Amino acid sequence: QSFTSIARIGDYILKSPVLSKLCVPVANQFINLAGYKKLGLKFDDLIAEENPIMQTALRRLPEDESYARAYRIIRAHQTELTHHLLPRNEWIKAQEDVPYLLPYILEAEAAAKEKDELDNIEVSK
Amino acid sequence: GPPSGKTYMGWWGHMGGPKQKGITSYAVSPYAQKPLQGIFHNAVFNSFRRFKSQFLYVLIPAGIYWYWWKNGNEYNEFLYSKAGREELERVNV
Amino acid sequence: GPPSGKTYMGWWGHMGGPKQKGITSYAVSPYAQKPLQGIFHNAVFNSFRRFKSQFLYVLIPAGIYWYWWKNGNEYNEFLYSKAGREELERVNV
Amino acid sequence: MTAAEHGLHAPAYAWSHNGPFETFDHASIRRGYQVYREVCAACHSLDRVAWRTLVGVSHTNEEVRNMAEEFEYDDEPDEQGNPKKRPGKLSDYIPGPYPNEQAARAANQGALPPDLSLIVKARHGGCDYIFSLLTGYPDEPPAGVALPPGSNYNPYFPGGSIAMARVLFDDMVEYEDGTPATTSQMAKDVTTFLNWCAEPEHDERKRLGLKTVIILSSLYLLSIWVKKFKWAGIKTRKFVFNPPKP
Amino acid sequence: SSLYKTFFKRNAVFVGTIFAGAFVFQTVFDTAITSWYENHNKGKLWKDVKARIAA
Amino acid sequence: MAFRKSNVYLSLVNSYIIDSPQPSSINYWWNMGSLLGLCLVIQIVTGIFMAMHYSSNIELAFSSVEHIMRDVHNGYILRYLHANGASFFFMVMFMHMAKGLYYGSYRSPRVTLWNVGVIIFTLTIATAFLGYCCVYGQMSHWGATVITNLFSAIPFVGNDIVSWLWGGFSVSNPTIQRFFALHYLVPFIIAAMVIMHLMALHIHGSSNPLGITGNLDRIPMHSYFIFKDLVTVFLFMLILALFVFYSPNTLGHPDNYIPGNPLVTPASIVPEWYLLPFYAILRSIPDKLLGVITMFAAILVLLVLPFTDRSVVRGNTFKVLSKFFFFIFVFNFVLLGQIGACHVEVPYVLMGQIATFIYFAYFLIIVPVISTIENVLFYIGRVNK
Amino acid sequence: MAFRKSNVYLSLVNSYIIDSPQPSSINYWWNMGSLLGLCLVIQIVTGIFMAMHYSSNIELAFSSVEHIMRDVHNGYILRYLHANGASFFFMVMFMHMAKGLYYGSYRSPRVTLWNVGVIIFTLTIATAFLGYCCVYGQMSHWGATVITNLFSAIPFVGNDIVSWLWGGFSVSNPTIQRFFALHYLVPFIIAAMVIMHLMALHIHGSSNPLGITGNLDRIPMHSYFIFKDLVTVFLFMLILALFVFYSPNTLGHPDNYIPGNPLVTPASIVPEWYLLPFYAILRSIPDKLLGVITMFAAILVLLVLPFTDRSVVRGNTFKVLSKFFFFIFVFNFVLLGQIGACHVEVPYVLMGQIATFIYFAYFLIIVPVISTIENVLFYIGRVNK
Ligand code: HEC
Ligand code: HEC
Ligand code: HEC
Ligand code: HEC
Ligand code: HEC
Ligand SMILES: COc1c(O)c(C)c(C/C=C(\C)CC/C=C(\C)CC/C=C(/C)CC/C=C(\C)CC/C=C(\C)CCC=C(C)C)c(O)c1OC
Ligand SMILES: COc1c(O)c(C)c(C/C=C(\C)CC/C=C(\C)CC/C=C(/C)CC/C=C(\C)CC/C=C(\C)CCC=C(C)C)c(O)c1OC
Ligand SMILES: CCCCCCCC1=C(O)C(=O)c2scnc2C1=O
Repeated sequence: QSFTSIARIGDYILKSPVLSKLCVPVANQFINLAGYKKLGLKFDDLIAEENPIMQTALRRLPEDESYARAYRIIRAHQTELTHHLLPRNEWIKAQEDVPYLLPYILEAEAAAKEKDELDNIEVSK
Repeated sequence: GPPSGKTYMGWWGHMGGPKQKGITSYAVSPYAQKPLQGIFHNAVFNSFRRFKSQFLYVLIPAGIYWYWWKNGNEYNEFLYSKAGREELERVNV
Repeated sequence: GPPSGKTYMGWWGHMGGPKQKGITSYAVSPYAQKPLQGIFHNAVFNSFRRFKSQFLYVLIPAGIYWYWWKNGNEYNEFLYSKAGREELERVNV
Repeated sequence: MTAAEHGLHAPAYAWSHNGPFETFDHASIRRGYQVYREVCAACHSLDRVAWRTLVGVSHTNEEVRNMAEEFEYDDEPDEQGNPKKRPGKLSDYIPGPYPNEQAARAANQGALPPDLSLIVKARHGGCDYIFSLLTGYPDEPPAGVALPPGSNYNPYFPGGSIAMARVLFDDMVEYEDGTPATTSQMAKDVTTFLNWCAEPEHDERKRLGLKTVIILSSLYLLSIWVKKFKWAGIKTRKFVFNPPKP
Repeated sequence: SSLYKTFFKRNAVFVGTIFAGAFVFQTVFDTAITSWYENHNKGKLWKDVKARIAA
Repeated sequence: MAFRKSNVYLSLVNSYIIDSPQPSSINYWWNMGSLLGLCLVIQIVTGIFMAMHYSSNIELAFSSVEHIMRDVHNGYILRYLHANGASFFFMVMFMHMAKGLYYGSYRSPRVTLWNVGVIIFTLTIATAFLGYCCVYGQMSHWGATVITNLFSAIPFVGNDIVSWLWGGFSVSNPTIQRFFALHYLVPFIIAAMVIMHLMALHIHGSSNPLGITGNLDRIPMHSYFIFKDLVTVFLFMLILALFVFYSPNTLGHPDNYIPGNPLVTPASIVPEWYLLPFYAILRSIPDKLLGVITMFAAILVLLVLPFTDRSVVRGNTFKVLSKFFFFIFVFNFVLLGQIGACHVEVPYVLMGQIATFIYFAYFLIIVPVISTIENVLFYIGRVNK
Repeated sequence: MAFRKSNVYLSLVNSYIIDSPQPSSINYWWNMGSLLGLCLVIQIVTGIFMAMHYSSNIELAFSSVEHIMRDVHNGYILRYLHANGASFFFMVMFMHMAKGLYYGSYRSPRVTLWNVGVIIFTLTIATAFLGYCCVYGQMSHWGATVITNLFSAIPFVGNDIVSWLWGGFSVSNPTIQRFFALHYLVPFIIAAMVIMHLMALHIHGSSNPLGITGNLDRIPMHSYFIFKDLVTVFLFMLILALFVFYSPNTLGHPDNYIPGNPLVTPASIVPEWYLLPFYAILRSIPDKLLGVITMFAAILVLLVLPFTDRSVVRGNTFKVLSKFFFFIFVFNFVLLGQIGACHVEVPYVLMGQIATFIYFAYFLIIVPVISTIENVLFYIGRVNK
């Protein structure tokens, strides 16, 4: 499933005050139960990278964010192998759990979709 | 040799990850560490933790399936006893 | 992948030979060539040549071994006939 | 499925051979052999058991030799081609009461007494089942049971109707070792002997098992320790991040 | 443990000493087991039954 | 460079067993693979030694196995090892497969790795079954009869393929002898397939429990994982030892200690425990053709998972709804097995039918629906607009 | 890049069969290798199909082969193909080996390639022999007796290894049954060994008739050599067809159509034609121990050639003395074979002894001496000082 699609559905729900008050609280509870934050990871760190879109995205990511993603991932593997969690004061806070890679992922998907569209354009005389 | 296809894993020195900088690791020889015995007092209450977070995901589905099984079994037993030979002729064919 | 050991053969583009220069090759499509039938009149007397240079290396060692075999065989036949039962008792045990 | 069809569940008797560290009781095997010869052999074969396997288990080399010689087996034809018989030797297999399946049925209302060589392993319940079947014939079938002519009732047998009548009765055998030959004592004996017939490797298998389990247990524990040592450097490894300046 | 440093002195045990020890172990262990086993089943074995027999 | 790197043969061993870069965080669930190789060896070795004393003729097959049990020195150890080993082979395979399901090991770029694994599973089922027929006990004969008849479901030629497979009028002497020949052959095809499995694994490497990349922190296979593999190898042997010496027939069927009989089918037939879930699925469809098609589909549906998993992250580690449903699927599978051991009676038939539904629905409905919902939840829980 | 290059499995096929750079000048002598793979397949396929109808019991083995001959549809085609195929397997192997000898294929950097080939040759001899014993004819029984006794030559334990191998007092029912099990196993070990042979060949590539480098002018395996291989594959099949249908027993022994008899050894024993040269060598040494040691040495001496060839150029193409002696060696080998088919009588025993001497002297004396002389001749024929 593309991130363009995830955003469409997610934004629609986010705007309408009917669903926005019904869902978000459930989603927040879901995110806490997932527990990735206790390992020092941000959700965007969890996205599977073995595909062209994600490789383009990670390539465009500015230097400072890249070094940080690297530290978070290594730190996560080490904690996991020790079968512990990070001390609570090291957990990623909700304010920090920002979709930092998302804008690069969406830009790449649109670029990709356009090319797919243009390579297949029909012509009407 | 013949050219090789691109993968998502390389080898030592060109593994394929992003350029690392700023991270510093430290380690101490296993030879200089306390002989295996300290995995208690400090590493005992900490343990069992990685199952207190999981058992629900295992217990509930287990519970659901155990009761479903026990119910159908006890019903079968009744159907084939004397008391249930009447209901057996009803549900059977 | 893991580093590979040095060999005496590479692959297309880096075969391992010396740098070539000055040599020019020419060829004509098999499609534009005379259908297989000209391998006579022009390619018949030329043939059999690559065996007129070799047969001696094969014939002499063959000849040597054939006579050696024929000799020992004819001797065996004689030894076990009536005429040779006398010489047989001599060479036998 | 109705209880009558499944058959009455055999209870758990305390066999001396039950338990990881227990061997068969060879005295019981010996007695059991006698019960088999004097009672069961009349209708049941024991095709897979060879005389030699009895030596050193339940009888002496001499005793088995005498027992085998009481029977005749086909020997190799004489100098002229006419067939001839011969007494039995240790290499032979214990002979059965019938020459073929048809004669076996003829002598049993049309039923076929199965071979007992593997009987203990060829039935759920094992020893508990065989014993229970033998000592579980009631004098009269439960009320309402329309027992077919020539059949017998036994609750432990599936369907209740069995073609074998009760054959063990008190003191029908004179145990050579003096033991009181009650029906339960005899059932307890043949069954043990039948267990040995099916699992002759029993005693030895359990001895080898004890050695195998001690070594592997030790190896398992030792490997854990070795693994932890070899991993200590990675396990206690520590990282620090210092954001590089632009 | 200074008990180790007296026989091997800060070095690991070598294959030869391992193989040699293995051959010794195999015999000692087998006797220890066969013994304990036969004693545990005293009275049930053929050895024991043969004694109570006289022919 | 080191000799282990330069030598043509040693470099293969070096790249696969010594210097192979492994993700530092893999857990004991990643130890099942080596355990599967070990099982394959134990099956081949004990099988060849018994083949030396085995006769495939229908009049001698059963007795030759008894001959292996009673006369061959250490014969019973060989048979109980081979027999109990087959069971242990499946226990470990299910855990290997379940591990893959849970961590999204079947996902891109390891699809080829997953598909080759499905082929191996099929070949293993076929192998164990053929071996089962070689004992020629009561269960053997009827199993050989049922499985070969499975092909009569094919329209037009079906009954022909069957008489062909039998080599006669029924399961007879041409059947069991060809089954032995075949039982010996297939294990070597599994071995070759296992090599292709490993080749596919080597191009992208192992995944890890976090579901993300391992490229930032790897450690050599040699030392770390060789010694960790040793831990489970010994544990595996300890447990197998307990069954072989102390309870050799607990995982078998008493009916197989009775020679096959063409005229009588046992009053109660319970197939091998690892085939029970499939036996239940077959039994739940009151139609011959549809019955066999649905059973085969129970295996082929594993191929669909890379496409129906709509998630954006690999694995169930950080997914509440997926973990929960993963276990519904696991226990539903065990239930199917329990139903397979029961008689076709009232509460059981309907339970079998519902469990079968649930089994297929997991792959085709639950996973795609749940993964989509989880994708959205992950998004709206952090985006502020 | 092309899919054949990128796919994990197809690239192997591409590098070995399609894009593999071959020296433009190789001749038809380089076609024997593929012919050897073909032979291996024909042996495995026809063998498995016959295994479906074969019984290994000593009381049924001979008759089961007759059953394959008389009752199995196309059975005689299977047996004659398998039997005549073994012979053709050796005819082609000798030519493959002789080709290597003549062109210096055994030289550096292809030593590993040559050594693996020697191992394959040994495994093939062992395989054919075990198969020979499965017929259980007169020749079978005595062959099984002689070859197993070969081990009694070992001091102290020798006679023990033998009673062990037999599984009893003499060649009996435990012998033939283990031989069948073993005959089925070994061919798959040859296959694995053939893969290692190919791996070793791939690192440096094929040599060529000129004995020099091929790096300046190569052409793709695909098209050129695939189609050239087809030419000899068909020729190979035509000739095998002539024996299978028109003269199926010319390469066999009439004594094998007589059931094995423990009490009577045939008045005239002539082993398989491809073993004759070795049989003659054995017979030429009037000592038991030394007899078997010299025979085994006749095979192992092939390992010495990379060291005793003192030449500075690869191959005999441009070498007068070496070509001549190469053929003395070839015909000496044929002679040894002819001696093996004769009775141990007067002119033959001495001829056998001299031929054996010549065989070993080629590797240890003639080659090193001649190659040195040729080196010098090459030098003094051009240096002017
Ligand atoms: C002939 C008069 C018999 C004597 C003496 C004994 N048995 Fe028998 N047995 C006989 C028959 C005709 C049958 C067939 C029963 C049927 O309905 O098929 C049997 C069967 C058994 C069995 C198998 C029962 C089962 O579970 O299928 C057993 C275990 C058995 N018999 C044991 C047994 C023993 C130990 C005996 C001597 C104490 C004995 N039988 C005597 C006929 C006869
Ligand atoms: C010839 C070599 C051989 C190989 C290779 C082999 N087997 Fe067997 N197998 C046999 C023989 C012989 C028997 C019959 C003896 C027996 O019952 O154990 C048998 C029997 C079996 C049985 C029946 C066990 C029982 O209850 O008696 C199963 C199941 C089985 N094999 C599984 C396997 C599996 C799974 C593999 C490989 C992955 C395998 N076998 C490989 C020879 C082999
Ligand atoms: C089971 C598979 C099987 C394989 C694999 C196999 N064989 Fe056989 N082979 C047999 C059987 C069965 C026989 C007995 C029937 C017969 O005589 O042909 C036999 C017999 C033989 C014989 C005796 C031929 C004769 O005179 O009857 C030889 C020689 C032989 N094999 C060689 C080989 C060689 C060489 C290979 C492989 C490179 C091979 N076999 C592979 C099954 C096999
Ligand atoms: C239906 C699936 C499937 C089957 C069956 C299968 N595998 Fe795998 N195997 C996998 C997948 C997927 C992976 C990748 C695991 C990962 O990295 O997450 C894998 C990985 C492995 C590994 C790497 C270590 C590990 O356990 O993760 C080994 C070794 C391996 N398999 C061996 C085998 C052998 C041997 C067999 C059976 C004879 C087998 N596999 C059958 C799916 C399968
Ligand atoms: C004792 C030696 C020896 C034996 C036996 C041997 N090979 Fe070879 N093989 C060689 C050598 C050396 C080469 C290299 C030839 C060259 O390039 O000059 C070679 C090359 C090859 C080639 C390349 C093409 C050719 O014919 O030159 C193939 C294919 C091959 N062998 C297959 C096989 C197979 C299949 C077998 C048998 C089952 C086999 N070989 C047995 C020595 C051997
Ligand atoms: C990327 O991740 C990995 C990983 O790659 C690997 C490789 C492993 C380690 C595990 C393995 C390599 C398992 C591999 C298993 C195999 C290759 C098995 C191959 C199988 C066979 C059956 C070989 C065939 C055997 C024979 C032909 C011979 C047997 C018969 C004999 C000896 C008969 C002898 C006869 C007589 C008379 C004496 C990991 O643990 C792992 O985890 C992270
Ligand atoms: C550098 O130089 C080269 C060169 O490299 C190559 C490769 C070749 C070409 C030749 C080859 C590649 C030969 C290769 C041969 C093999 C790899 C053979 C491998 C052998 C096997 C026996 C495979 C094993 C087969 C099976 C397990 C299956 C058979 C059994 C079946 C199908 C049973 C089916 C059952 C039923 C019931 C239907 C050249 O000619 C050459 O010359 C210049
Ligand atoms: C994937 C293949 C699953 C195999 C299902 C067949 C199971 C199966 C039956 O359906 C059956 O009726 C009998 S009778 C004796 N054994 C069996 C058996 O194993």
